[PDB]
Amino acid sequence: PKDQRATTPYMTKYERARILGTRALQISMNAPVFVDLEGETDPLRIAMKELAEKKIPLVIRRYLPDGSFEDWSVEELIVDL
Amino acid sequence: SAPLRTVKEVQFGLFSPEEVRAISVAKIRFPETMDETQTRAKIGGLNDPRLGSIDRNLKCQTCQEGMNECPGHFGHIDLAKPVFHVGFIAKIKKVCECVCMHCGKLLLDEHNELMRQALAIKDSKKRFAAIWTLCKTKMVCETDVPSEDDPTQLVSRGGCGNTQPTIRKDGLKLVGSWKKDRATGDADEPELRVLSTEEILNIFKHISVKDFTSLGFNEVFSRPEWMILTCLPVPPPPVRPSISFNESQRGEDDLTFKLADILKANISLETLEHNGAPHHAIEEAESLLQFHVATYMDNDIAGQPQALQKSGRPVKSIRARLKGKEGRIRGNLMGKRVDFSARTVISGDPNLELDQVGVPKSIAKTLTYPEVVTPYNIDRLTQLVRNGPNEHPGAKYVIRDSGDRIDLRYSKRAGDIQLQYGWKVERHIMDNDPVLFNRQPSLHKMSMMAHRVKVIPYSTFRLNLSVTSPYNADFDGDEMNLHVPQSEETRAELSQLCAVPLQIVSPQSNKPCMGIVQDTLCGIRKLTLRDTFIELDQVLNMLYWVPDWDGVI
Amino acid sequence: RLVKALEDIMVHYDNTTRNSLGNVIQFIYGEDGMDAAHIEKQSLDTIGGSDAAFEKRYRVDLLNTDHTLDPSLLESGSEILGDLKLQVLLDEEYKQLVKDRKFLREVFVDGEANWPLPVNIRRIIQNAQQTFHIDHTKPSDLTIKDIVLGVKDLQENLLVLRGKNEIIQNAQRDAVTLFCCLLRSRLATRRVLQEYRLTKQAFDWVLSNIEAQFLRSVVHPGEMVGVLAAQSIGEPATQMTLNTFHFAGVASKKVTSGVPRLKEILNVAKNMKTPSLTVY
Amino acid sequence: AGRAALYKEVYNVIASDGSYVNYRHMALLVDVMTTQGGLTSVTRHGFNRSNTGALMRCSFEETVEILFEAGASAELDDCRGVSENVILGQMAPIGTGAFDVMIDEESLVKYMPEQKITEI
Amino acid sequence: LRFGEMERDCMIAHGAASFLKERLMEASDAFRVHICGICGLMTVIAKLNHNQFECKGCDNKIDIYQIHIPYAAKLLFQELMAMNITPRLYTDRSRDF
Amino acid sequence: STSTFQTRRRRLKKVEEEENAATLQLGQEFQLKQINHQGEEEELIALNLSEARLVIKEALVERRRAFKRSETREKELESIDVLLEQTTGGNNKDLKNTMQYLTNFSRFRDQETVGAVIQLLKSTGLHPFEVAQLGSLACDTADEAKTLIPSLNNKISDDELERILKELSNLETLY
Amino acid sequence: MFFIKDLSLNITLHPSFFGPRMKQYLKTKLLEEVEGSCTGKFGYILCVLDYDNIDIQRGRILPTDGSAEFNVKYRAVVFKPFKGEVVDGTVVSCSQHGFEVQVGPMKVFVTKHLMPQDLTFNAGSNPPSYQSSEDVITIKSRIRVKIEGCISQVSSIHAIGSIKEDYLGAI
RNA sequence: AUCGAGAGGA
DNA sequence: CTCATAGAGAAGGAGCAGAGCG
DNA sequence: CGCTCTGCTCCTTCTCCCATCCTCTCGATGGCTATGAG
Ligand SMILES: [Mg+2]
Ligand SMILES: [Zn+2]
Ligand SMILES: [Zn+2]
Ligand SMILES: [Zn+2]
Repeated sequence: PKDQRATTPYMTKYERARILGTRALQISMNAPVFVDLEGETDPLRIAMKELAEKKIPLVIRRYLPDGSFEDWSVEELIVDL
Repeated sequence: SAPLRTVKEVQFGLFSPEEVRAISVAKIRFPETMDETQTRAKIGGLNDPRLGSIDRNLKCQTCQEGMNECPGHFGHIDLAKPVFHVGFIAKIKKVCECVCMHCGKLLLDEHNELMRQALAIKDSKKRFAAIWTLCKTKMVCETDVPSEDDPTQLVSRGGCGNTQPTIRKDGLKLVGSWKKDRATGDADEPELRVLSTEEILNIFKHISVKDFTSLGFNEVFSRPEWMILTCLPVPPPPVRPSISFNESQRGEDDLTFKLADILKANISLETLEHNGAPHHAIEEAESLLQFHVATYMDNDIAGQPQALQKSGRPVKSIRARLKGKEGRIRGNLMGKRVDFSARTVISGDPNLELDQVGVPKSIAKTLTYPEVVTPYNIDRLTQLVRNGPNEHPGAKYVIRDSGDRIDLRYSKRAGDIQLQYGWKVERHIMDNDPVLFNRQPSLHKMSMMAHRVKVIPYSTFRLNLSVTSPYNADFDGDEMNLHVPQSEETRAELSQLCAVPLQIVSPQSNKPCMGIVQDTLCGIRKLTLRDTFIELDQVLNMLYWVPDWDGVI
Repeated sequence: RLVKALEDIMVHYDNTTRNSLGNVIQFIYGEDGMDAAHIEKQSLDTIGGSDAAFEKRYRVDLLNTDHTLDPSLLESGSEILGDLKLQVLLDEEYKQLVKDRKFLREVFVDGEANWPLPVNIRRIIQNAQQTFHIDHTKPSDLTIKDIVLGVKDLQENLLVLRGKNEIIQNAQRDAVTLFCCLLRSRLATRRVLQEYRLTKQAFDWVLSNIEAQFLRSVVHPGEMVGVLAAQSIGEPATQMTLNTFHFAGVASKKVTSGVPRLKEILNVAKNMKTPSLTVY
Repeated sequence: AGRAALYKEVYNVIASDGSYVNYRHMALLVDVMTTQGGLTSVTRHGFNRSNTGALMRCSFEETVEILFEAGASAELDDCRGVSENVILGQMAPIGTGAFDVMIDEESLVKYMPEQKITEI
Repeated sequence: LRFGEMERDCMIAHGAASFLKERLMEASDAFRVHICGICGLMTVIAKLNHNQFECKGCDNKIDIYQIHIPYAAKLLFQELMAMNITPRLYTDRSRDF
Repeated sequence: STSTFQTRRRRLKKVEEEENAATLQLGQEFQLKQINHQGEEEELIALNLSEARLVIKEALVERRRAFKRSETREKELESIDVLLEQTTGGNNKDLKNTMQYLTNFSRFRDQETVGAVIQLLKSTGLHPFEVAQLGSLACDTADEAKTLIPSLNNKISDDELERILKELSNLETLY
Repeated sequence: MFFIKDLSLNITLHPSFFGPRMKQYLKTKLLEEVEGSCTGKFGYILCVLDYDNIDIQRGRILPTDGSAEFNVKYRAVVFKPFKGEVVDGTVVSCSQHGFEVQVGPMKVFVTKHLMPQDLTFNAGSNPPSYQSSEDVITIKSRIRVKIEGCISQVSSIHAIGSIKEDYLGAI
């Protein structure tokens, strides 16, 4: 589904958590970032920076009642839910 | 190299003796066990015929693997005689309410729309319940059966052309009572005799797939002959524990023992039939085997016929070993012991924050956490190494990238380490670590919380006094339930899960989970009285006191 | 037992509630999709209210002096007065409000005005008064259309759902009907002008804040309602001690209650040892 | 009518002298019991006696008693049970497991800017 | 420290299957098995450094899967073997939906 | 590796397929009418000897071109070795052998000629398999074709077999 | 004989993956697994079709760790012979046991019992040929072999066929 | 190790 | 010949009271 | 007009589960019967 993605355009705290944890993990795994390590050593704060900026290498698969799914990118989603 | 996968569809049913033999690791035929009777070994056809490993015996179907990531292997004892499985005896018994002998089908058919409506039941579990309800009236295997349309035309199908027998409870088996009992002086009262397993198998032999499936079941995964036990599994020692009490003693799975007894009993039967014996001698030995097996499998057999193991111990059957309540289902399946946990007595402390716990340094001394090496923390990590497992702000282990959990207690590396990115520095627990705390029992989220660490001298948990509200607690020796997260991701989640702000108000009634301390409240009431005024010097100290003070009097 | 009984209950992305069979238990979260965390019990000003009082509080007339508002209170009040079509503009919503009252007397025939609601205007207007430091001696810059047509738009803007089914839209419309009643009542034009003296800047500001919260009050999906509900009932259920007596009562006879009643209910035990009826 | 009336009494009598606790949710639970157009009894002959995942039903009350039928009818585990997956050491489709994070090829192209390092 | 069902219930209310699982297996269980997919049973001859893990009766050295399962779950399977009740643990969801 | 697409119906071992006979007894994997991983009915592409070379030649050039983004039979064999140096490093020797092999047995070395070959065979409604057998099979007479291919023996007239065959013979002279 | 099909390969992303050369690498990896692979299900992987335009789908996150899943689609052509299938092959080798024959990417067994009974090994006739009848067959010669079956090995496949027939024989 | 009974704690 | 040694429920069941064809 | 087949309704009978987590010591098995050496 392209413009057929009927779920909300907002990202939930659950999704947020998965994202944050994911990026924090990636930080601890020496992953590249969208926002540079500006002094701060804490991955959660580091992630928080690019998280706030929605600069996240990520898409979430939501699901339909028939088992299908929707493509919601981080940039697509509104970080307020 | 097997691909990493996840189970999506588990097909259930009963195992096929045929396939069982085909996949059998060993035939298993020895009525005895370990050391072949004092020879420092195991048994030719039991215990070691390519079966699972034991302590220091690599075996494991001669695939070694020690006994770490090493599953064992099952042998399979073919049975000379067929044994009725109890859980299916009851089912078969009910099935027999509609069974028609020699026709591969039942007493009822399509020649009656009402029967067709019973047949029209989608759920076969209900379908045959209705069939049982109906077929029990006039259970007669008529050879030719009148068609619904013009009954003068009869449809042949009653392969045994006679009345059908009824069933009565009789110990290990059931008694066949062949209907009869006809008008001519109660002619041939229901021919009484214990039902033959072979007779039942003859039924199974003639059962068609069409009708078998009209009764549900599963012609592939649940076939009627698999209700009869004709070959039994022989678990590897890990599954049917060998055991060793005190010092290198025995005490093994008594089912191995009882099974050997069953086999020995079978052997005496083998003799009774092979060399010859009274049919009653043969009868009883077999009756006993049905008995031994029934109780072997599940010792919950009709109360009275429930023998106690040779040391006066209610034979612990397969089911007994596998029961619930506690047993297995709750014993481990609904609750396992946690390696990163604690049970430590709590206490109050008015100086601490809601999520700042005064954590006993004695605990900090005993607990650690697997951090990883990054270029922006290496120096601090080498300080942990220099601190060793001695300092409370030190470390105990480091997993070297190769998978080596380095023990700093004995290592001289306190002054020497080549930390590369990602080594798991198992440091001591430090302040602010989001550790779980809880008070059981409870029927609400409030009670499980994640909080920041504040290490303390003296020990006991120094807690914000208001914590007792959401926990409905007190400080009466309550050994707080702790669980320490090992995942960084989880640590982040915990700030997003059990933070006080995220818990304090419950949508249940949408209420805050605590209020002002009763001493404080009354004091405040006094504080809010019209005559309440305060001295500057008192105020000054208060102004310092209050952390929110902006510097303005 | 109850934990297990209520275990399999959850919210899908489409916000329906269903079991593991997919059977839709409930086609909509708590019949509103709104988060209880953000719901509060408050009084609605049109459950009671005499016929006259209703009209006096809400009716506005450009020709009938009885409900004519102060022409200086509103910057353009003296201009608007006399223009019948704008009296009609107002009447559209007024007649709907009195119709709403006609409905409400049936909706909550028990006369209860105080109900758990997602929206609290009284708090909002407190915020607005403080936000702009409103000078209540000066004329307001709102127009009659800003108020009437603006609220019609506001009503239309309460987009809790994400779809295109006329039917679910209707469900949405019903869900906020109480709120549009409220807007027509608590915030009737003369209330806006006489009671609140709302400026346009404040008005506009408020509108943006209404939606902000409206959004924030929406329920998340993927929820295991079963345990959430089980805790919400079970925890207090244990606190609810005592059964058939020793907590006062009306009937002199003891009444099957507490867990005796619970149990026979839980296990469908139709054996009423205290089989009463109340016939009106 | 009886469903609603039951709830009516539930609230009036079962809740009764307590506190407000989401009457609609209370009502829902009543609806749950009767979604089939009948009424579930909280027992082995009611709640257990369903058409649902046997493993879940086993964790509720009975054991092999249930399994015997599963073997007889040759049931199959479709791996969609919430708690059942948990029992299997798997993650259930609830909360953190209710959605599947991904990085689509499409977005990976989006993640090929001057910060080419966002490509993976 | 024994895990309780209420602790589970909390994880359920939280949706914290993550933490649940790291305690469930990462800190208290898990076992690496080779299950022979073709029949859904662990009919696997353990040909470790050969990669020839023949499935007896299937003659299958290929359709075998690596699965990280609870040791207790391993036992459950084995119990079912002892119990004579089939559980063909297949990894393929043929049920479209 | 996959090569599945077709969903299963019986995961449990049953009969293990039918015998893989040349008499169009192709398996599900070699189903003449099936759907590929694009959701497109990709009928069994029973590739012929000479046209395989066209495909391979193109592929050798393809790989080389993709990399760039980042005549006698003997002359052709020389060119193949050059392409092998350009496209591999001793890997997929299966291909190395195949293309040298196909070159050695080429009968329709050029695409234009092959197009005509394809046209003749598919115009008669031959199964993809049967087309492949004839497109690759050199043949002096229909009796050879029928003996070597029984499915022609029991289905196709000799008039048509010979008509096409001698036209193919001419196309062989037209490599 | 050779069969083209749009196939797929499940490649899993792991934490080692962080840089800017996605499909570039994946194409290499794909070929490393796929090219030359040999299993009876399809025979021999002759060649992957369409090096570019690779459908890697996505990097679906696998939350158990820092891995992610890319099911990669591509076309490929394979070699597969059938019972009684007539093949213009060529000889690889020869001993007194018989011949080893090359067809495309596969080796084929053409033994002395699959060849005409009037033809026996003659070491005096080099390359170590069979030479006791008009069917003189040398290593350097070619051969029309009718594959009677496929003796699949684990790592490779050795088909088996014969030439003892009027329209079969050395080429 | 292992189960059984008893005492106690909240 | 002599010692030594190994309460409440569901479920089932039996009886008691009718319609219809030979 | 009377008797079979059938219908439901009554008592009789069997059988079931009974809170959550946690902490200790005292106890482990018992009286009876057949084969071979100096
Ligand atoms: Mg206490
Ligand atoms: Zn092993
Ligand atoms: Zn019959
Ligand atoms: Zn298998």
